[PDB]
Amino acid sequence: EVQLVESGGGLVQPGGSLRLSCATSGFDFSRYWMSWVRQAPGKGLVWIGEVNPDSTSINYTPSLKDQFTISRDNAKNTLYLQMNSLRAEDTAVYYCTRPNYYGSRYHYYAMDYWGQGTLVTVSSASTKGPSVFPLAPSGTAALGCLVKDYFPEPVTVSWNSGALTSGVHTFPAVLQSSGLYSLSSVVTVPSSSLGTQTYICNVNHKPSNTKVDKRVEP
Amino acid sequence: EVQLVESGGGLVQPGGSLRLSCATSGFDFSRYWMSWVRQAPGKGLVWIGEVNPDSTSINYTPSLKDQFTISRDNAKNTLYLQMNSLRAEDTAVYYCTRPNYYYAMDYWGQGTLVTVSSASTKGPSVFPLAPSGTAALGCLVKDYFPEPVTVSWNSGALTSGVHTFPAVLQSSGLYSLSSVVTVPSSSLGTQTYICNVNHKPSNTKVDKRVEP
Amino acid sequence: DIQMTQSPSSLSASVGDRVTITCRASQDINNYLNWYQQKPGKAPKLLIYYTSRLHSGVPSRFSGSGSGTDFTFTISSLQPEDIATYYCQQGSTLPFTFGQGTKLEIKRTVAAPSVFIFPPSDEQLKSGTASVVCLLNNFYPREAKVQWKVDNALQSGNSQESVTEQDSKDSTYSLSSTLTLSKADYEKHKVYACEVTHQGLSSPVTKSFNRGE
Amino acid sequence: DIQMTQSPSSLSASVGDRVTITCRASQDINNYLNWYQQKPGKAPKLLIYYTSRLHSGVPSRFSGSGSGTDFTFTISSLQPEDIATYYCQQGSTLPFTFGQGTKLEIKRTVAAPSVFIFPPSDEQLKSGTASVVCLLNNFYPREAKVQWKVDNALQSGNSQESVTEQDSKDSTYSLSSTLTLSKADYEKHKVYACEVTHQGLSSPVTKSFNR
Ligand code: NA
Repeated sequence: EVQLVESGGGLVQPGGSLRLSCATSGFDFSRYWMSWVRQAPGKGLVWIGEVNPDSTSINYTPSLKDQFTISRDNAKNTLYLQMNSLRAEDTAVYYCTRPNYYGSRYHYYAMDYWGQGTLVTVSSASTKGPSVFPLAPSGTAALGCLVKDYFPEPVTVSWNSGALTSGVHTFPAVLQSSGLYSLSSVVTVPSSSLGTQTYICNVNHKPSNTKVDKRVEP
Repeated sequence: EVQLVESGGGLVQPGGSLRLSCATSGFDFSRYWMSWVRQAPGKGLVWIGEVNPDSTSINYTPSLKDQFTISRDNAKNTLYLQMNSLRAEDTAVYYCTRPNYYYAMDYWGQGTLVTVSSASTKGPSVFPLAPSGTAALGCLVKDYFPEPVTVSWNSGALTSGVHTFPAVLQSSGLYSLSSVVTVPSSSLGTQTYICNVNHKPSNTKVDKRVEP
Repeated sequence: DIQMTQSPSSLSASVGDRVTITCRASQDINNYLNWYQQKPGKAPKLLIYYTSRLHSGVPSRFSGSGSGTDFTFTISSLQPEDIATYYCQQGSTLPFTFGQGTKLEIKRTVAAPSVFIFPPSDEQLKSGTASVVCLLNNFYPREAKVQWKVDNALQSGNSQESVTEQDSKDSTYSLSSTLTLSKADYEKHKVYACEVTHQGLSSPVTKSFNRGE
Repeated sequence: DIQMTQSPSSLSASVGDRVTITCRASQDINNYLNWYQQKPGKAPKLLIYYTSRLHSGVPSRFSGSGSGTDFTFTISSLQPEDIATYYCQQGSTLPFTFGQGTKLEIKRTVAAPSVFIFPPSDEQLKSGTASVVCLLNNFYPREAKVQWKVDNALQSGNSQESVTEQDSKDSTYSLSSTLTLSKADYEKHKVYACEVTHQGLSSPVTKSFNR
């Protein structure tokens, strides 16, 4: 099946530049138009622009045509987004999409395939890796991990290298008064499984290249 | 115009009984069917029952027939609701209504709140909230039970700018609320501001002058 | 008993929107279906009777339709005064029954609060208690943060918030935060302040007084 | 730029309910209108294209209608997995534009939270800070009240909350409340508790620990 994976996201300073990539698999990339859509945190969807197979038609949302530049490498089956003079209002999740559903005489499509997105944070603040602390358990028991004082978002949390998925809740991060983020990841398990089963939370923070594997014990 | 005014609401111990009254004006009461409707706090409307002009027909919702007895007095233009052996699930605002068209309730009173609880009645303490283009002032209505308190400003002459907050249940199990009004700052020295607090369950009436 | 089911239970719409609410009866009620509006802190009020008939004095933007088991209530263009809970009611068979209600809320533009601070009254302090009140007047959206500060340092005491329902004229909220202290604790500090962070404020607003001034 | 306007912007409906969302275009776009579903924490997914055509794999409970300026998206029988933000999108003129979104929540029976308290780890105390965590697991409705008591003294301003989005399987919420204290302020007190108030609880539930 069609696969779209974006990279290049992270922290950039205001007025700064960044280049996003969207690696693709499962289709002849050379024969399709490609698009970029963005979503500011907790806000709506914004179409950035599109590029045809030839790169002879490159259309943009007018308010963004001055700082964004779309391009592709057909031999590498990769789509690009060059972002310049970035403002705080450009902080968003950036998605590459694959337009199709033509069969029309006119320039019309629906975006039938989207990638999972890459978050771009525009801030003058510095990167900081998290401190990971266990939330030790006391029928059903709850245990967790406290991922504290990191910048910027996101952090990814998995349990037992993806083996434990049910009863997992990874809370949205809250911005603390220090200017740094903090979150918790919890899981509910049988109280009988505590002193027998091993529980390890896997914390990843790509902006600071931090990888923590924390064993949670009662 | 048609006026429907309920009274008798307040604190009822579990297993206790109470009589509600709905005094009417602006219509020949003896020619109309009359009804009761209740609403539990933050919940939907529940039809209790109805009485016809000569009281030969008294209909109830089947699940509430043991808790309520509807009656009327055509000479006093008053509708009655006898509440028997009340449970905590009977805590609600009771409205008398006037059915019309031939099956709709075209007129409703403001309601009377009946609290079914083991606690005791306490009247509030009333305190001024004073200022020092737009100015704010108010009244703090503290430590009362049960609900509700009503607040008016300058005996009802002052309505614009008024915000009477919902009561909060304090750590003590007693309620507290505040009523505030925003006024032109150039009128602080000019006009007198008086909040009129009425706690019907304890029959407390307080008028506090709020001055800077 | 006939069970009445309303859909949605809750909705947010903007001023000028066409809003539609459905009602479903567990059995055929012909056209004996009524619609009530209950404004915040007020008694219900009849709008539509006999499925589609407007009651006297009811604005033209309100309409009703359907028959048998399915019924519709429409507001052709939403107004701030339409903030309320809407109930359907069947009048076909006894006992008369109501739907569970549809709470109608209004989406509008950001409005920053006006912030006020009130010290405890001399009458209150004489009784052994001190209540300090912070008022956030006429703001949108509902989300706000109030922080009590005593002598410029954060205060981790007993503070309770209360929020009004959306105003019928401007669709905004007002909030009160009350800090409760014993007279003895209230006298351990001089400057009392509440700090407000809201979407409509570029930087936080602080209102303060000096105990004894 | 054609402006897309959705109504309602938010709604709560029950499993089995027929749900209708409207979309209005600032000018005639014929049938060049698409509907997308964005499930919490995920990327949008195409549901409908050309006003009424279901994309491959989309359930038949979803449908679309309309023409020119006025459009409708319908869910014939609402399911817990339908919790999402729904977006309309015009594909008539450049730039392509989206509606502001319709956030759809599921109304279900009241479910009380399961409450758990967590003391600060020894490891974190070595850094000179203490974080006390109170977890409210799988409740409904979203409204819940967490009060922190430190030696039976109510706290304010020193805690932050975080609520998950509605669960796509059981329609519930989970909430985390974190009380941050300096190691000096934490070493001062013995009883830490979080008192929880919710519709599902007849009496407030308190979870406590001794330092
Ligand atoms: Na009963």
